[PDB]
Amino acid sequence: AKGIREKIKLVSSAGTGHFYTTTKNKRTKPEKLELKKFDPVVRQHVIYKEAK
Amino acid sequence: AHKKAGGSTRNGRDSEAKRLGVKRFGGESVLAGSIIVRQRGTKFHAGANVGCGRDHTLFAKADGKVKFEVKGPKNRKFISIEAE
RNA sequence: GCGGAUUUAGCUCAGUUGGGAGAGCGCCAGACUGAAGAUCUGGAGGUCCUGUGUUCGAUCCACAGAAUUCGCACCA
RNA sequence: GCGGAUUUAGCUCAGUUGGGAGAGCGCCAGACUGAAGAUCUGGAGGUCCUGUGUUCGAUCCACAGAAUUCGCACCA
RNA sequence: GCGGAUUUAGCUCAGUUGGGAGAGCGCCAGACUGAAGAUCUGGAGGUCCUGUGUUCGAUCCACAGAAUUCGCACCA
RNA sequence: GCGGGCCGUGGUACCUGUCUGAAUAUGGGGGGACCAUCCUCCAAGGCUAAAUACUCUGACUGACCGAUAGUGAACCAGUA
RNA sequence: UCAAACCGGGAGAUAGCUGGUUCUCCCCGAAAGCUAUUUAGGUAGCGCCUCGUGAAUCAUCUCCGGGGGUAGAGCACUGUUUCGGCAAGGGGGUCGACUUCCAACCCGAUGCAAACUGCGAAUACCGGAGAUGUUAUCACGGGAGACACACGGCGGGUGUAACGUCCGUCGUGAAGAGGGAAACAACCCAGACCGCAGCUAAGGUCCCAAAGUCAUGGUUAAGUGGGAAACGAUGUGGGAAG
RNA sequence: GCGGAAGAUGUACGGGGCUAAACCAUGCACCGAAGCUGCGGCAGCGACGUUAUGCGUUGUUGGGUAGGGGAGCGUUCUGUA
RNA sequence: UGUGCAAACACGAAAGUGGACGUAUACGGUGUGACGCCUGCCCGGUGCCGGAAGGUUAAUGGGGUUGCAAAGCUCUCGAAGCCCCGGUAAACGGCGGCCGUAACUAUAACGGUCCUAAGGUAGCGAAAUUCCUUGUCGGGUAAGUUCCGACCUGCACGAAU
RNA sequence: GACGGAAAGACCCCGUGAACCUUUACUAUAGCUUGACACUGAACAUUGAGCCUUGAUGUGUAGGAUAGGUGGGAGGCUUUGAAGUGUGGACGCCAGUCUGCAUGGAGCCGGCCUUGAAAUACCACCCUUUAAUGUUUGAUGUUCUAACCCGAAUCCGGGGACAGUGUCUGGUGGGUAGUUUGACUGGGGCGGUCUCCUCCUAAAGAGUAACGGAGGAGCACGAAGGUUGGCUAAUCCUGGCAUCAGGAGGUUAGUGCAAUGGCAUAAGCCAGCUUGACUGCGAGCGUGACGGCGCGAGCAGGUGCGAAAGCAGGUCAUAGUGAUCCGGUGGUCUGAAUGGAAGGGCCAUCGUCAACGGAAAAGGUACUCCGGGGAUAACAGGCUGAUACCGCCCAAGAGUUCAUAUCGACGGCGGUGUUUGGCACCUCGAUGUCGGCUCAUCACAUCCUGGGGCUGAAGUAGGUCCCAAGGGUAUGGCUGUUC
RNA sequence: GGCGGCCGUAGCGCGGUGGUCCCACCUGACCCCAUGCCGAACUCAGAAGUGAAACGCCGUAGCGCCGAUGGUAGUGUGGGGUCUCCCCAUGCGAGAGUAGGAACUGCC
Repeated sequence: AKGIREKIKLVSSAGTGHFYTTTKNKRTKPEKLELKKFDPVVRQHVIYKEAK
Repeated sequence: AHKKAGGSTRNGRDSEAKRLGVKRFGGESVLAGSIIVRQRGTKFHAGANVGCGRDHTLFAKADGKVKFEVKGPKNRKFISIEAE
């Protein structure tokens, strides 16, 4: 479960979209760097950022 | 880590494979049969495997790969009803 | 009877890469000491249970027999 | 016979990041002491049970065998 | 999962004056003793959990993460 | 408000126990949640006829049973 | 009466536990798997009895278009293992040549395998057409039994073993007459209305016993007519060869 | 065919008994089943005709535990004749 | 071992009650159980009791955050008892293995070496409490896994188990 | 003898049976201690907290910085109520100025206002803290006093807010009570196994068991993902085991993972670049109906890379997983009437059950009973016979020499079934156990004697073997004991 | 060498011979263009020198693969005996052995 492990659960943040996105991230650098462009159930081409 | 104790395979379960696709009636462009996954090439009836031979027939529909290196994995050249 | 262990130079015992038979003690001698003692050094002392078999060659394999010891087994 | 544990330098034992073999004691020697004692320092001392297999390389993996120990089984 | 405490040189720990990193023990050396012991003196040994931020500068502020420990929760 | 019982009673039933504690009809309660605004009705006092039950007793009836049947008991029976 | 009273009372307590369960005749006539269930000697949807409804053309005993690889065979993984020849390495004896021994490789003869192969069945089996069949196959829905087969022989697999677990073949107990085999669950032959006639099967056919002391040919002489073995034999007969 | 083969109150193929009334290799005729065929009397299923599961004809014809289905008669009382 | 008593201890739902028409040269709760010899090694691991820096220890109220209130999240503050250390084995208990010296051989005896602290000297011990054990030596008997005496490393005998 | 009649075993197992006592079991109920609320009032002392008033303002080492603080410095022009000064005092502990005190030199204000070791003026923010005082208040200890309890007729005495006690919470708690804690299993027990993937076994589809023989998964990873360019490996040989150059080399390398299958101008290696693990909705696949989940294959709209076709629904494919209730996370709907909150669902993801289709948590039972079952062992019988007993074949060797004249190894082939281990169809709806004893009935693989075979039989004396019951097998001490 | 047909018996090894027609090697890298380190790759240019590696032809069948003529063991399938076991009928026939093809064909 939660603790000191590579994989980590964190939802995205398209901004105006309805969020919803599952993507883990281990501890090997980079750190403060989510992913990239995503297309949530809303307008085409919206901001990303899985970090939170 | 490494493997040891020589031998053939390694025992499993009950084979899960069938043989759908009469290919003598209506046939939508899809996998004709079921045994092993991943394979392309045949776009129509191309039943051709080492032995006495193989065959299929009638069905006008572009593309229609097989399962894999099994029931005629080779890719022949077109075939349909008789006058679609 | 059955099962296990043991059976190497006087004594007590080590010794499985199968191809060196060895140690302690004891015995004799040397060195030392006035000398005897004890250390210390040297030498001698082995059908390494017996036969047979296995191997190029076996104390150290296999088999059979004998002895010792223990457990077990059974008495009008 | 069955299963578990154990089988590292003389003794008692640590040692799993697989790639250093180590500690205490003992033995020899140095030092010191008139000297012997005891510390202290140094060295020697280990087929790390055996064979084979696995890896680039294993004491530290796998398999087989042997020994020790315990529980169990057998015993007119 | 939630909350508290803890996370300083090998070990055990002090250190909120934000601006000295320190003590005991241990280790090495010196002095002493014939010597060894114990005192005693001296030296070495600190990514003071980690990152970032706040300040002129922080072990000693704030935030985030991790370790250890305890209570609690779960353990169809 | 605290601790319980009980109820179909759900934070929205009723009641008991401890503690606290209003206003007052220019007032207050209720309409199955809480608080200000509608509708209805007003507790913390009391009384109140009538509409079904059983079956000892009397009578009647029953396509009920028939004296190892039926009430244990048609003969001294709840007696021997 | 007590490791716990008596009587009656709320018990005709609850049980996946045992037993019980009675008239005639006629037709047909089992099984021992899966998913789930407080479920496993219980049901429901399903493998199997029966009845009603519904749909629709096969199915399979055949043939035709596919998939598997076991038996066997061959020779094959691996780990053993027979001989000879050739080449390379190490050790010992004498000469830098040769001889002897050991391990690995290749070839031929020899061959090896519970985890293989240059080759290779039977066979079961998916999909589509026929002789046969024409309404069978197949589609739906209701009500069930049901997922505790076993034993003997043969061949096994696990098993260091007990009146097994678990597979395979066959055969019976099942749902079998009649009948012979002396008797007999399964060996052989062959399948039940009544009364009756004829002819056959089982088997038997000299007598009790009903049926030929029947045909052709031969053997044994042992009365063998039936337990019998690893082993021995000028008992005897037949055949080939120096 | 034989040697390898010793044990239990009376010994033999069902018996008598048979050189075949044995046994082995064949074959023929009969007795012998509720078998097969024929004369007088059935059931279930399906087909034809039919309102009919009533008849006629036609193919199969008839063993059975557990179990399924169906017919039946003995019986009491109260209807209507 | 508990208790000066409106006591300890015990009975009852309550009211009350047994022991007290008693009172510690009392009574209640237990072990041992006579008499005689007695009496050695260890507290590393429970129960009870006492002390105790620090750690653990609800809700209301109080503080912070959250929300124009309220939920929620969180902090701070906490008796008796307990963690803390110690005493106690007439507390439940634990007492394995090895080498040397030394003997014709085996054991006992003594010291050490190791493990888990000690490893057992009084007595007496294979004893109704030791497997191995019909243990070893021996009495006794023609012979006795019986018995008695001794040794005794004491598998799983040993101290008011 | 009719496995006689009859009185349905206490041994043993079974039957998710009963009871008992008892642990380091669960859940609760008395009782004890204590805090607090109602029964606990007054006086004294201690500690914490809130509020008010009063006084001062608590922090530390050197000119480029002064100083709560900080960044700007040092003898720089204009502030409240007499004290500022230069040598003068206090109530909680340390400094700058303030008041009714008392006065001179220090100048009138001022001090103030450009020295390194002694240094600058104006209105929210870490102090905003600390120290003292008054009021309200929480906890602890002491004294006194009305309740309460006991003794006494009463007066009154003793005890004393300890209490007595009611209620509740947390901890401790054998002092008390239940096998509830599954199964398989060469009886049972000990030892080994119940989820899942992948050979052999499964006997050529399929499907198929056993504590069946072999071996593993419960994770890891942004890359071991994708694309492109170049390249192609093990291993062996030669020159220098690391490297480099040449040759041989379908490949035995490698490709994340237990194996099979696939692959080399490659899905392998190296390098660069880049990142399709996108959204929505259908058809198909798992004999035979059955969900989640998975996979192959389209369509509609759109992300990445490539010229493009095309490739992705994670890592070549097959193990790495798990419900309901509840809680934590993302848009809406929902309760006389309205606002502010607390509450109640659809889809999906994450967190735990690895005795892993899944309970929150362990144990004895000889006083036994009852309803059943062979689907449960310890004996006797039966099969087998590895063990056991005995024989045979070949025969080394021993035997002074001499296999074969006793003895007789290695190896091979058999008989008996007295021994033992023991594959559970027979009896546990039960032929109660060993041995002995006593009593009745039916047989033979024998020591002496008798008749014989071999001889390590010269003779004698012996060894071994066959035959034979005809007669005879009659006794004690320890132990319940059988050998 | 050019240009066609048939079009997996053209898998894979190996031999002879010919055309300065053709073609790779080779040679040279001024430039287009290009190599992470190397015009080796990539790309461009000229042709001194051969045929040592193409191509045209043509000679061996090793080995792979595709066909054909002959047949024992093995095996499909149903009855017979027999202690086991074996036999018969019938459809084929392990594997060995004898051969076929290394291109074929038109035109300049």
